[PDB]
Order: sequence, then C-alpha cells, then structure tokens
Amino acid sequence: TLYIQGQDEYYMARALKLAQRGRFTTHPNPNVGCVIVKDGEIVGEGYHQRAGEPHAEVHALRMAGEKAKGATAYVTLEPCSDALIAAGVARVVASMQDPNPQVAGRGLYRLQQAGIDVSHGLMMSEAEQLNKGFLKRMRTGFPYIQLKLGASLDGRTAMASGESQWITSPQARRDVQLLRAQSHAILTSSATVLADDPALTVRWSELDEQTQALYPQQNLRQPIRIVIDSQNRVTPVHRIVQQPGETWFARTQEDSREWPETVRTLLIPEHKGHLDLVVLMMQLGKQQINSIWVEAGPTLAGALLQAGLVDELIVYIAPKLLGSDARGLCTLPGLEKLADAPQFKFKEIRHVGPDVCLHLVGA
Amino acid sequence: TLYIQGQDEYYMARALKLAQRGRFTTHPNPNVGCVIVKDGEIVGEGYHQRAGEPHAEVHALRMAGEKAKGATAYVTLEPCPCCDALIAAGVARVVASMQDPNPQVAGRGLYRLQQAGIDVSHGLMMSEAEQLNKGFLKRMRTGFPYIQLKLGASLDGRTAMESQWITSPQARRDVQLLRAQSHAILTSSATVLADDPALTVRWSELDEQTQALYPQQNLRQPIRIVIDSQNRVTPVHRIVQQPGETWFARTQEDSREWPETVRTLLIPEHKGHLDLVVLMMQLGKQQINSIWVEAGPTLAGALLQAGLVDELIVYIAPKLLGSDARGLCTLPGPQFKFKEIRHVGPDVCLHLVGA
Repeated sequence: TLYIQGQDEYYMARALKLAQRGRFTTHPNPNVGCVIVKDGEIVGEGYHQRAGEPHAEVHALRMAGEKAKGATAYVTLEPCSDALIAAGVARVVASMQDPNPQVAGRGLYRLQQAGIDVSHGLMMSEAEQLNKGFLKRMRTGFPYIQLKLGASLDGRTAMASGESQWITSPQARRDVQLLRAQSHAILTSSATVLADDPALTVRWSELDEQTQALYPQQNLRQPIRIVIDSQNRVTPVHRIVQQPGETWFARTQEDSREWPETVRTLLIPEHKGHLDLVVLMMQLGKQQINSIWVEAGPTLAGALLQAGLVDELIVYIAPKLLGSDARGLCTLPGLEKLADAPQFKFKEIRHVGPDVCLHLVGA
Repeated sequence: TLYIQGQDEYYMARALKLAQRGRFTTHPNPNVGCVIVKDGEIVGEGYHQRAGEPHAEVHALRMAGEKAKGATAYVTLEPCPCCDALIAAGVARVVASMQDPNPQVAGRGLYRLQQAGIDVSHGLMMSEAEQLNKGFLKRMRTGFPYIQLKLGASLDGRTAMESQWITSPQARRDVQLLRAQSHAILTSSATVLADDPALTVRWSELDEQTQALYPQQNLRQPIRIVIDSQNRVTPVHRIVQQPGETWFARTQEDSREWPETVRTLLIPEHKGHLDLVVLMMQLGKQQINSIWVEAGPTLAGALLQAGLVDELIVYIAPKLLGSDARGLCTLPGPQFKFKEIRHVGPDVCLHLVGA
C-alpha cells in the first residue's frame, strides 16, 4: 500500500537513469530502461542501445533468467506491439503507454490477459522528458527542434554580414558537442557551409565523463547532417560531405554533380521564392528524424522562428559588445510577426566558461 | 589559535552585515559596521546610517559604554575625530577588514591605535568589505565614480526596457532596488525628452528592505544627473519637480529660472561633444560615489567607448522583438566578464564587470 510506492519510485528512477545511457545512440528508436526486481533485489537491468540492437526488456530478461518468474518488471515505455510473458513475470510497472499508434496503445493490457498485474503513469513526466523528440514526431509529424544562437551582449553576431556562425568560445564549442551528440540530426544553411566549411560532426574527445558511461569511442554515432541549399551552391569538395555518416541536402532541383556515397538529397517545394521550412521539417519527420540541432546563421534562425518550428532556444552569449556593422539577428530587424509567434520562457541559465548559456523553451 | 580565526570570522561577518544596512543612505560616506566583543559576548554593535549622523564605531561604543573596557572591536574599515573614542574606551584589540584608501598615505589609522597598546590587524574578509563600497573606494583611489550601466533587452537584442516596460514587474522592482543604492542616477536629455521620467526611487516598489533600514521617511532620493549639452530639457519636465537634486551637465549656462534644488555643471567639449571623462572627473570632485545609468543606445554607447563603465546590468526579456524597437548600443568603432547571472521573474539579469 505504502512502501510499494516508495520502492516503485526507487526502481523506476533506476530504470530511467539506464534509459538515459542510450540517448546518444538510440535514434530513431526511443530510450528505454528496464529493471527486474525479486524480493528487494535487482535480478536484471537493461536499456536500448541501438535501432537494430535488442530492446531493453530483452537485455534485462536475458540477465534475470529464471529469476524473473517471481515478480515486478519496471519499464520506461510500454512493451509489445511477448518475452515478458514467456519469462513468466508477475507485476509490471510502465511509466508511459505508447505514443502515436493509439490503435495499438494498450499492449500494456496484453500482459493482463496472461494474468500479469500491470500499471502505468509512474514518473511519466521524467519519461516524457527522456524522449521529447521521438514523442513529438509520433504525436505531431514534426522532429523536435533546438535552435542554437551565438550572440554578443547587444544581440548581434560575427561582426560581418556573412551567414557564418559565431562560436563565441572553446567552452561553448565543448558544450555544443554534447548537445549535438544526443540529436538525431544537425541542420544548417548552405551559407554556413560556404562561409565556414565546417565538419558539423561530433568529436568524441570534446565530450567529457559521458565518455566513461556509454559512448566509448567506437560506439560514436554521427548525427545526420542536413544542409539547406536551394540554389545548389555547396560543392562535393566541401568538408561536410567528406565526414563519416550521411549528409542530406534540402534542395529545390536535383544536383547534377557526382556526390559521395553518403550524400542524399530531398526535393522541397518553394514558398515565396524560398525553400519551405515547414514542409521540410514534416518531410524529415516522415524520414524518421526525432530531433534536430540547428547551427543557424542570421537568416535561418529567423525563418525558423517565424515559421513556428522551434521547440527550444539555446543562446550562447559572449561577454562582448559589437559595432554597427555587426550583423545580429538582433538590432537588424527583417522579421515582422515574431512578437506574434510561439513565445518562449526561460528554463535554465548557466555559465559556460567565459560565456553564459540561456536555455529557452516555447512553453 | 584556530578557534580565534573562527570567532573573528563570525564577528567580522556580522560587522559586514551591519554595514550593509546603511547602503541606501550613506552616500557620500562609506558603509561601515562595528561589533565590539567582551570575552565572547557582543556588547556593542553599530553601523553608519548617514553623512550627518555618527560613525559606526561611535554608535557601537555608545552601546558598549563601560563594557568596551576589556577587548576586541571588529571594524569593516580602518577607523580615523573618532580614533580617540576607541582609545578612550580602552579596548584591547581592533580587527579592521581593510585599511583606508584615501590614499595610501592615510593608512596610518591602525598604527595610531597600536601606539596605544592595542593589538591591531587588517585584511580579514577584505574582499567582502571591498564589495561593500565599490563606488566610494574607486573614487578615493581614482577620483572617478563607479559606473553601473543598465540595459534592457529582448532575446533579439531590441531595446525592450517608459515604465510600462515589456520586461516585468519583478525586473522593475529589481531596478528600484539597485537605483535605491546608487549615489546618483544618470540619464541623457534624449531619454528625458522622450519618456519624461521622474527617475526616483518609489519606496512602495521595494520589498523586505522596506523593513530593514529604510522606513519611508528615511528615503534618500538618488541625485539625478542629466546630460544636455544643448539645454533642451525644460524646468517643467517631471525630473526637476521630484524631491532631491537634479544636476544638469551642460556645455553652456542655461538662462531660465530653475528650482533651488537644480544645479548645472559646466563641462568642456571634446571634439564637438560634451567630454564625458571630464564630467565623471567632476562628479568625482563633487563626491559622487556611484552612478546608475538609465539611458538609450546613444549614451550607453558613448560611455562604453569612453572606457567609463565599471559594470553592466543586463535584463533580458523572453520576448522576441524584431522590428519593434531598436538596438541597445551605437558603437561607431573595455571588454567584460560575467559575474552573477540570475532570474528575475520571467526575465534574466546578467551582471558583468570590466575585469
């Protein structure tokens, strides 16, 4: 009646902390933790690591063996739609009950047919936070979008018009690598590719102590690189396409040149002489992208904000002031209905070396 | 002797806390706190309240009376008449957090007491004490006021802070708090002509410090300083009809009748503009400890380019304001480092310092 809940919250927390270990590698699959308990002891633990790799339940089940019979399997996300039954468990505690299918949304009850005690809703908020992007793609058709911005004190960027993105500091660079690494994809404009010739990869060495936990060097997963170039200005000789992993171009007309194996291309309709960002997002949704980290110059960020597609703002502020000639999405207007678009609230603020990071979500 | 270090730390902390109670009403005098201890018991406490009123040590000594005879006084600033009071009330030991900065020739205060057979030290929490009087200490050391430049911003850098600010109540309350502790508030005539502000502290807009020092009848209106080199401000603008003084930084004498509480400061031009450096120097001679700047982009920028800004206080609103209302600075061309950052209602406030 009472101590059961006290213990329930203990083991679910444990199952949630395991699910997290998969957040770098799991895409397009969600994160899932599973903890099997018999007589106050964990007989089996597991989390989903990679799309083709075994489910969390499978991992924990293999571990528990015949010791599973007893009772209580703590899961992060409703199973099925199986082995949990064939390994005769009693009680199962689910945190969440399966997003989109909705037609198949109580495979939770399939275990009840086997006489298995079930229940859901434990720390559902935390399990929600754990799969923000995946869960968004399922409910809506849209990937979850984090917009990174490098600004000075007076708003403003890079001192020059060039759509080149300001990195503000090495610490801010190190901080972005970690956020990059849990994104399904990274998005940028062809202008940024032309102005910076960047790799837009994750570099394992730039990660910290999450180095120790999962993500050993060999497991490193490169987020999918997405480039917007309607006018096909990016060359097959640009660094970005030479990096390991796929790189997808969002272009208007198919490119005639010879591009590396890893290079793909999505054709996107226009909207007032410009590539339609809303269509593209949705298109990326169909293509199973959970979450996008955007390395935007002035134009891209503005267009995303005005299209109401951004879920989160991450603003890195350098302790500098910039002159008139400084570009800045800031002082320099361009946009009209930002005041009348999904507004954001502050969520976290932190020092990041000489910079500060302002974390904003639409909320 | 480690427990004595522990006791000293406690009593100095307390003296610092006491000193802080005068931060709203002490200008041009520093904030000073004193705690007298007589074998383990606090027998006298005191802090400075106002330039007209007595020094912290005198308050504390008055409370201790005969109890001061025994031993230790904790002062947050070396004492300087007022040094006879300490010697006359035969203390053993005074512990000062820092020595006087006015200048390095004044540092004699402690040596005066040591001749009387008092065991003296200095340096204990000389850092907190330093933070206690930034403006005053800077003036004494460099005849310049400590300048704090406030800025109000949307996420897209657009000037978004005029009392109906697109920022927030909480942020408006915060500014009042910070205004309340500046010796002076400085603005441009451009802001005066545009907004017609009072530039005062409204006591009701304060919180729990309502109860501290600072009952409503002790309200000290910070000195209003306005830059109009072209004498465009009028004697009928709200700012001059407020309690307290307003000082006009002028290039040339105005000819109109102004209330008795108004002054002008004649400031030379430097290449076509009023020389801000000389103004700050002159505000220094005028004993201005500290200046809270509430302006617009032009002035915010001239101060920044002159090298006169000691700290930035940047309020950012979680609003997105593209074309609405302009940018924060002009900068036709110091640098900064972040200190405290904090939430203020739905806004964030980022503090920065020169170095």
